[PDB]
Amino acid sequence: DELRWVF
Amino acid sequence: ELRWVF
Amino acid sequence: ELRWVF
Amino acid sequence: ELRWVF
Amino acid sequence: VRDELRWVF
Amino acid sequence: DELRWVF
Amino acid sequence: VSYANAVSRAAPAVANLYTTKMVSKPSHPLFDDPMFRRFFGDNLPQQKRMESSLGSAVIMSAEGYLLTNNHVTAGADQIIVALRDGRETIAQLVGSDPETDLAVLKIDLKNLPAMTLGRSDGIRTGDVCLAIGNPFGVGQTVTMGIISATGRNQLGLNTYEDFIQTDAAINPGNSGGALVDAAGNLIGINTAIFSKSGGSQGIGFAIPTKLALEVMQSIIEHGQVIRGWLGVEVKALTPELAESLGLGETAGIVVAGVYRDGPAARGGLLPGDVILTIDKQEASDGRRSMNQVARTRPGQKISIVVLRNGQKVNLTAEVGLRPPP
Amino acid sequence: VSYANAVSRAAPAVANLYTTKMVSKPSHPLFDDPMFRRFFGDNLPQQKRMESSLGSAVIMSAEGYLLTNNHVTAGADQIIVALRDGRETIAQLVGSDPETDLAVLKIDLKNLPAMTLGRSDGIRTGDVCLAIGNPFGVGQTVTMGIISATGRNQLGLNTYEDFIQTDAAINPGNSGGALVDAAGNLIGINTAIFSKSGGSQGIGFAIPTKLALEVMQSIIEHGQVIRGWLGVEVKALTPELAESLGLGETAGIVVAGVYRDGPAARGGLLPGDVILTIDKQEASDGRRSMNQVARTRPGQKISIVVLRNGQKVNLTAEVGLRPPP
Amino acid sequence: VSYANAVSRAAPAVANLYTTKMVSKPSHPLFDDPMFRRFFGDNLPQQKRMESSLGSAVIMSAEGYLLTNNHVTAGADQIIVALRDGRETIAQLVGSDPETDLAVLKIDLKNLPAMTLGRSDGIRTGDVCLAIGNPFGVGQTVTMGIISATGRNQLGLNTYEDFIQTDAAINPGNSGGALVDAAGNLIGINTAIFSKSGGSQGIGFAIPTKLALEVMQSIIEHGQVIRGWLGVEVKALTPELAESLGLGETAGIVVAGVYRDGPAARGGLLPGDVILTIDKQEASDGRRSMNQVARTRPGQKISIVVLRNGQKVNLTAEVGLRPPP
Amino acid sequence: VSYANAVSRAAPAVANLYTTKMVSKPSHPLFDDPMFRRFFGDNLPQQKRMESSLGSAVIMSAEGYLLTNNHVTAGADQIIVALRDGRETIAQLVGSDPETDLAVLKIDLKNLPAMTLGRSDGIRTGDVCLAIGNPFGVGQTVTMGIISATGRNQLGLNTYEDFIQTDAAINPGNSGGALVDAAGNLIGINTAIFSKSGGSQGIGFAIPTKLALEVMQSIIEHGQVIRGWLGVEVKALTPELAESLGLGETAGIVVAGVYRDGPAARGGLLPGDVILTIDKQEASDGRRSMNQVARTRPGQKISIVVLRNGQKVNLTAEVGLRPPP
Amino acid sequence: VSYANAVSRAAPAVANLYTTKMVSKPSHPLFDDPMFRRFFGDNLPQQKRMESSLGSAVIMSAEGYLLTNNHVTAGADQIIVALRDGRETIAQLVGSDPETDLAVLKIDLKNLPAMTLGRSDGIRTGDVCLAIGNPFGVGQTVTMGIISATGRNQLGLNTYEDFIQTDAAINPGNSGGALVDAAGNLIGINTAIFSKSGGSQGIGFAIPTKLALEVMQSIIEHGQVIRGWLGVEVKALTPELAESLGLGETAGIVVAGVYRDGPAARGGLLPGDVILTIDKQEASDGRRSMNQVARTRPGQKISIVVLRNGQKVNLTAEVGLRPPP
Amino acid sequence: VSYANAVSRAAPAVANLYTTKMVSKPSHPLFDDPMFRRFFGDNLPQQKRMESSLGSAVIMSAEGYLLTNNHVTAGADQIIVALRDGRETIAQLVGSDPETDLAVLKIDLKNLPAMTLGRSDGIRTGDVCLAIGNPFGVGQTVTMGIISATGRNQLGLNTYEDFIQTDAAINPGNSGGALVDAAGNLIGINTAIFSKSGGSQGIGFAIPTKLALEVMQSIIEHGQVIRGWLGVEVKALTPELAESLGLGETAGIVVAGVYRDGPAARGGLLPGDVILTIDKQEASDGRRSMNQVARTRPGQKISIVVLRNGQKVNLTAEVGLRPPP
Repeated sequence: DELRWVF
Repeated sequence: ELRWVF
Repeated sequence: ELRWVF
Repeated sequence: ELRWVF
Repeated sequence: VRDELRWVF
Repeated sequence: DELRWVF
Repeated sequence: VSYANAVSRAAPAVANLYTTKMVSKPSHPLFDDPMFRRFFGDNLPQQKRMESSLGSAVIMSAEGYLLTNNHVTAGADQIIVALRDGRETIAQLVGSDPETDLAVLKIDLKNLPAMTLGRSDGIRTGDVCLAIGNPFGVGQTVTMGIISATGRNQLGLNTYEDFIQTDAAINPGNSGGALVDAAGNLIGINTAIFSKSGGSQGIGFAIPTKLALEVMQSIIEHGQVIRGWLGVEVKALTPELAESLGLGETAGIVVAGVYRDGPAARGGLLPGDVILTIDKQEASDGRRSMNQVARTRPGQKISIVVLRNGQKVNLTAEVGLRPPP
Repeated sequence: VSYANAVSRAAPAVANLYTTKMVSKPSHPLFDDPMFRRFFGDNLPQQKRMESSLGSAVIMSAEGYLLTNNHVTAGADQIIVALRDGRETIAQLVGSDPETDLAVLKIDLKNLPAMTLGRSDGIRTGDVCLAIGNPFGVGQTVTMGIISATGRNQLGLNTYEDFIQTDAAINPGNSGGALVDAAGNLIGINTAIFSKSGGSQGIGFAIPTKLALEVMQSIIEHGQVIRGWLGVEVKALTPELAESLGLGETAGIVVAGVYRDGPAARGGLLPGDVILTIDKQEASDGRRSMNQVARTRPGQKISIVVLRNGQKVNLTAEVGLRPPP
Repeated sequence: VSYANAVSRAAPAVANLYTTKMVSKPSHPLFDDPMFRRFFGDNLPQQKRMESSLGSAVIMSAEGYLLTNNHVTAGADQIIVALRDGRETIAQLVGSDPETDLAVLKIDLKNLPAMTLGRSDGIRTGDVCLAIGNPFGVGQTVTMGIISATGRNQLGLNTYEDFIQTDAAINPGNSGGALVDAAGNLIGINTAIFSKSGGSQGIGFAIPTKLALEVMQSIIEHGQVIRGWLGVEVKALTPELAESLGLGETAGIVVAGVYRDGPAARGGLLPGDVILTIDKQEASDGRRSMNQVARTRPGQKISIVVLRNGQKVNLTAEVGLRPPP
Repeated sequence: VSYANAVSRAAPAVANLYTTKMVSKPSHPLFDDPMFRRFFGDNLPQQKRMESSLGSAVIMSAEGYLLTNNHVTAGADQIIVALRDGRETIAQLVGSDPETDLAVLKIDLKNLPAMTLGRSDGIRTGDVCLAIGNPFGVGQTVTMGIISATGRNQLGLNTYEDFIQTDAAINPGNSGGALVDAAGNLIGINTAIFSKSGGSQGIGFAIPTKLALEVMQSIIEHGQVIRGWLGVEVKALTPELAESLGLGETAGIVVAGVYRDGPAARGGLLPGDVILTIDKQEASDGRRSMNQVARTRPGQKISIVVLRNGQKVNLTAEVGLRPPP
Repeated sequence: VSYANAVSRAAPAVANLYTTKMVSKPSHPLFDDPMFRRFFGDNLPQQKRMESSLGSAVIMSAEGYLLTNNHVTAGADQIIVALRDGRETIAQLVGSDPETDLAVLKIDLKNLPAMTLGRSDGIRTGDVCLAIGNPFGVGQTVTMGIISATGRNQLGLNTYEDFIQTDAAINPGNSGGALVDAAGNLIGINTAIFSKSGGSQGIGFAIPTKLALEVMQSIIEHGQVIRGWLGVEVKALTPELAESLGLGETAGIVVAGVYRDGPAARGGLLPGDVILTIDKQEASDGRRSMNQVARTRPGQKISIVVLRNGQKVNLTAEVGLRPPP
Repeated sequence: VSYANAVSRAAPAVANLYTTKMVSKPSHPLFDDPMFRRFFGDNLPQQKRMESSLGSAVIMSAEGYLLTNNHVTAGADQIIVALRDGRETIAQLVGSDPETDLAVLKIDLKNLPAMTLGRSDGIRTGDVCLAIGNPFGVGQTVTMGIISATGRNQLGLNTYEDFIQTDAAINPGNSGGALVDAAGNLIGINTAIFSKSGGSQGIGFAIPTKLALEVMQSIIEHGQVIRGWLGVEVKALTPELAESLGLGETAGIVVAGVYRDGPAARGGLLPGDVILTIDKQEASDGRRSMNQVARTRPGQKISIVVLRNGQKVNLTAEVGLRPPP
């Protein structure tokens, strides 16, 4: 359930 | 095989 | 490309 | 087991 | 991986 | 069998 | 054409179910262990919860009663109900029915949308249906197909089977979700499918609403579906089955076993006895007879008419409670 | 919305085909053997006859004529026909055509439901269609889809292909089954699918009615669909090799081979010859010419014109019967 | 009853993209080769051409602009576009968008049919949709299905995802094909499927027309999609770590990492910072913030408000030009 | 050290057996065939005869007699013996005994080097041995290992077995190969291996020469081994069962069934009765007794003492010819 | 050569091991079940126990003490020892060392063959060796090979490892079996093999006699092995890393962790410390020290010299008892 | 008996070959990345050395000359040679011969033990041989066997083949290893194995020293092996094709192809020409001629006698330099 976003 | 258990 | 027979 | 045939 | 890093006592 | 030799 | 109105009417009552197992996180060489102190540690945690989504459930009441396949909820540690509007409540299992693959869940929530029921008897082959569910964890998905067939017994999945067959794609995670009619009325619960690959190949099966309801009403009332028992093992009389048994052209049920100390054993049923009549009903077809006994109330004295060695015997038995599988 | 009316129009005329294969029984250490006497004896015969489901069939006539795939019928000695109402009879195979994967069954039953025909020619892609068959021996099933395209020849499945492509779920057990339009009219016979898993993936194929009727009636009258033959093996024409007296495909067929002692062979045709016309007609396509030759009657002498070494030649040949594969 | 009308208005605007290459002809012991001289020559040609399909493109405008998936085009040296009316032409690539799996082709042809668009936002789940694509190289095929869902994100197929979920049978070779509404108006481009067998199982995903148009205009104009960069790795703050004044996720995403010499990294952003606002925007969701940063201009000065060590910190940073994946 | 002298004595007498079945010629597009004449014709035959290697054979006698595995030869129409010196000849089946997995081959060549027979009885576990075979089509191969055990039975490979076991690598192509001692004398015929992978794992098995040789002479005079028969299916006497005035192998083999119309049937032997004596011998073990019956000449009346219902019964049976499997 | 004599001394002391688990007898449709009364009875045989082999064991005492692998005996309730002479006895498990993969069994039989020990330290690579065991439950087999290597540590199989490597085929069922010298003395107990097939590929490992006998004596004295504890995790000194006072590589051990509440933990050893001395002994190799700690008696207080941040500290600690895996 | 003296003689001269892939530490969440920043950097080691072992090498000279397989050394950057005594050295590749699968490495160290050599021609099938090498990364491991065969030509792995077939377990990690005699004199380089499992099956192949030495000396002097070229493709005279006045093995080589602008082509060779003599030697077998031409030094003007359409024809060619694969 632990996801990441790169911006 | 037609079988029933009741 | 292909062949037909008759 | 029971495999002897004579 | 040759740097095994594991022995215990 | 039969094969080929290349030289 | 559109089914969006039916989708609007029906989708809010189709919730998604899941279970949580606390689990060991992948370890690290430079990080503190429960037994070892190393270079670094974690701020507040030592284990990690994993969501393990089970399948779909259907809301049947604003009281909070939910229908699902028994297999979706079997051996579940914790059942969380995720609503379409984002709400989450902890469900209480009320009862399960392994014979019909059905389980009932109870939820304490205000403002629950309920599923407007429809008659499964009124459906026909060639009717349009929509299957609502949660295939592969993707999210609420709605699928469309026709009713491929009705009343499918001989599938060999359940003790009692009355299956609708569907053309609408059903996939793993779609179990427990609704099968609806073109107006948005519940006609079934998605239950099982036939596939070489594990993905929908156009052969899905759902439990019709009339059968689902009887078991739901019974589970709420007692917490067990109560069924009848005769303790009989029954085979159909085929032309070669009759010849081995010694009856030249007899047709119908023949007993091949008597459950030890069951109602037939006390009553006098014996192996090789052709059953003529169960409780004044002609026992011509085995499936009809088993269901009849199933609905016969336990503790009732019914009269079995048997054919034993070419003579009729008027046996009397006290119908019992069918034991679990 | 329902196709239930169309199912009511069509389901009665499509059958299930079964075959029985004799099998020796499973052995036990206490039971009598064919050459051994042990402590027990079953009353049944040593060979169990297993019911095996070869496919689906369509009742075409009220005289008992039936249509199915050649691949369903080929190799089975006894074919059994099961109708929707439970009537079961034994079919005698009348004729087969492996060139189109078609075969005809003669049945002798009264009160037979026939199947209303349609025009293959009148179908348009995007039209709704139903497939009726017995997928996976699950009982007769109805699948809904649309025509995906028409005229799928050059698929390499059969010698003569003018197939319907449907998106309706088609699985093993559906072969020889009816492809029907939204009114239950028969547009095709479901034969093969294109799949990664040996299950419906949405690419389905049905032989069109216009062809099956041409084949069925020819088999009923003769016992064989009799095709005209010229013993020529041809290939297509590229414009790069069309430099001399170039027509892109006009008279664009290149002879690649000659059947030994074939009708074309006697006539004087050599490989590498470019056929310009066959039997007074432009020959710019292999499939069109293959069909044109096939519809010519055996023995009609025709004139084949070929450009060889930049010279046109007028050849005369007597059409032959096409040999069996 | 029929989608024939929708196919007639949509199918002409869908093309099949091909790729070609030359591989030598079948090897024979006596055939003159590039290395050895033998008894015979297959004419004299050294290289034979093999055409292999890549998928399907959509004709967006009548000037020759085509829309297709980046996965269909990447790795193709030469692409041939073959329309439904038999015309084949060599297309050239205007650009690609790997972050959305989209790519644009340009083609020069007279009287090109163009796809009439429709609103992605105007679709509701339950609407009939159709799929045009070349699945398995069988030829152009139309698939009918409904809209399973909208807004599918978190699939992990691409960096920026807003998929339409469809019931229509999508197979390999459907990629870059049109997902169309019941009128023949475009609603999407078919990109990918969830399948346990690599074939259709009723779960298909398409890029919606709105996102597809804005990627297309942008690719056509600046040759690519330009996006904002902040260089941050972000995770949603947990409820356990939502211990602070912010109510759970309310105005919060954690700074997991900062890109080396990145716009935020020069700005003074440090890992563990909680972003309360990006460009005076709430930023309670990682995806919404990531979309906002992508739609910010490369070169805008913006104010990031961060909470580190119980105190709000206002920082100023220069939005970068997002790098290649 | 060096087993070279052993190899010199043994290697010339082991041969390789191969069979030839003409394989269909592969086709080519520009080439000819029977039905069609094309552009080119090789100066070749319609088909070519390929050669498969069945296994090894040992030259037992200078007359041309060769002994091999039955499985190596069965259902192979033509047998070719390829000698170590390169002489290759057609051989003839003299007969086979599938009960021992042996067969006899006859060749008629001059200057044949016959093998030197050793004594299988004289060998001990721990002795050095060599296997000569054509494994995997690699060529005549010599492997070195020890004798792991002697008298292997209960393997379930063959009806009558007295297996030598070797550590020496044995692979497919070694069947019919020679087991040899330190002086290069024949001690076995390699027959079967025990492999998880299908490759030698140091557990190979070979038929000892005393049994192998006896079968060979018994196939030269007559075309089969003639064995004794009572048509009984006996099981071992368990000690728990032997509470009934009996000891564990004290004259004990239990009957499980009797062959219908067999010599045992004529004599009155019954399934479930304890045999204590056969032709005055104890019959303590089934395997000892089966071998004894096989060596009893057919047509010989013998006594069988039996324990039935706590009662000794004297029975008399006339030995019959053992039937083929 | 011949090792027949070495097998005569070695083979008697090698025993087979097996377990029995009761199993429900094969049922029939007509037979009485514990749950049902059917046409016939089975003559009351409730169930049938079937023997299952676990591997081999070696006899190290005339008093019946057996040495086998812990992997062979763990989790098995009933252990039967079967000997070369055919005697069978139930064994009593004395102790287990999971650290060396060794286990001790106790038997009460008279006239037990003892295995003569060998000097494991005196073995040389290239010496001929033999493995005795029951591989694949085929009965004891003897295999011949060579010592491939000695003292194999760093195989990741057991916490304490000294391994003899052998070229002799060792298969599943050789575990707990004897590895012997050419004179028939015990050099080791065969435990594991390196394989792709699962069979022998020529690489087999045997725990040496010096360690195995040592462990066995310890178990008889205490029921388990007793060993030293520091609760220290260590890694080698990286060659670059001997920056300050690493000259001569005196400190080859770097503390990577400390057991919480361990003797070293109480002592003041902290992770990242460099150990140069343990009981005034070399700390150069990690394995040497682990072996040294293990062979130190609990309750003995020792001294550890740690290099912490360029400073030498003289620590003191009370040796613990190594806890179980 | 022991082989430990031979091992003492040959073990020092065998080495393990070490390679390194440059790999950086795999990512973990709170640790600084190459492109991103986080709370903890990975100490100061950015990446780590990853050691992948490819095989064995024999030290053929005290000047640091090494022998191994081309397959072991192909596509490597840094080869590290680890000696038996633990000294490790970087190696530089002197040359490679892929047609023999050999490579020569040069290493600079003093006190480098040189392998004593045997004569490849001396060996007999049946001789005991030892195999030294490192299979599976375990370490240097001696294996014992016998010589299965000699002169193993026609395997198909390499262009020039003379293989020693060997019994000793050769597993992956043995390539470039030493095949040693009973006294330890090197006879071969372990190269390829035939297996189904992917492990030793007892069929092992070594390049003989006589071939290996000739290749290594040519590599040290020229950086390559220099071979003759005639640019011809040859096949045996088929028995039926010796109808042209020819002995089957006499003038046995038949031209199938001539390399474009090759020495043979320039000479006037045409396919179908039957070669009777090459450089005045009988061209009886294509393998014998293949070695004769490779061995002829490039630039020699040699006569070639050929049978062309029934007429002996004298030709001349300038033997060329053999091109690479």
